[PDB]
Amino acid sequence: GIRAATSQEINELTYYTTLSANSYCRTVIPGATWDCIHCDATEDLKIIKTWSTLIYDTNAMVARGDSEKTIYIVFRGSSSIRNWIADLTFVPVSYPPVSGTKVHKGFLDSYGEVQNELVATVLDQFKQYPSYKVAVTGHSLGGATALLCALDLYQREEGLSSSNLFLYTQGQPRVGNPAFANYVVSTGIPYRRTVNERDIVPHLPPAAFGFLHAGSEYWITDNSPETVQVCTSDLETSDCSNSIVPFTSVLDHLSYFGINTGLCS
Repeated sequence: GIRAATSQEINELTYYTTLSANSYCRTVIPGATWDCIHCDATEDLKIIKTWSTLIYDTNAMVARGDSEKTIYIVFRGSSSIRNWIADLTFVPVSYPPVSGTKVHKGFLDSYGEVQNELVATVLDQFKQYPSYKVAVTGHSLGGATALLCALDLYQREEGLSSSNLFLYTQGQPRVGNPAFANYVVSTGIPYRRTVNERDIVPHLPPAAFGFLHAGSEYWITDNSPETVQVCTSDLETSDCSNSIVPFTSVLDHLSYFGINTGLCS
């Protein structure tokens, strides 16, 4: 390219895713460880470281592984887531590195813160380781951161690259633118891314514114088994896732594969 993846790849991726887832947881972161559951796977690884931161917171870581090786880184893412896514825113720125580218710122710131430390650680580781690878991764935111871281690483460069580194892532867313892516691719690294498926874261932112893315892618678618686817490429595319758218777822996010892522668971 596308393818597927493988297985491985797936495984790886798952592982890564786881780681892323683981881271877241716391323990691981931171714691760281591983513980947881898953862781284981890773554981092983180681860781190282971681961271957381414060311101932104961122967381992461690283680881490583070884074985594987690787290283790783992671891242985571946131915591818471848902818321973151728811718230876231873116721113863118630128870145830185590169230139142109751118891325956114926140892432860157976261890463830155851691880175540194881481890277450183890584590187350281790587360185230680280197070888290883690284890876890265983461997832979300983681992835873105892771991517840135890776780138840174690569750149730184160291070493790382691509290869190793890787890345992965897962878812893532885217861151840136394209340118850145490319750158891343370139670097390459690888890456992967893843896413788961648906996810938513890846886618863121837216495419438319611118931113884218790258890486690759893966896616897953488925678971079972598972598946894845892847695419590859890297860057972114469419294819795957884216495718568916718118538708877417847230848951897826967281877781891846299955695982848871863021928571851891």
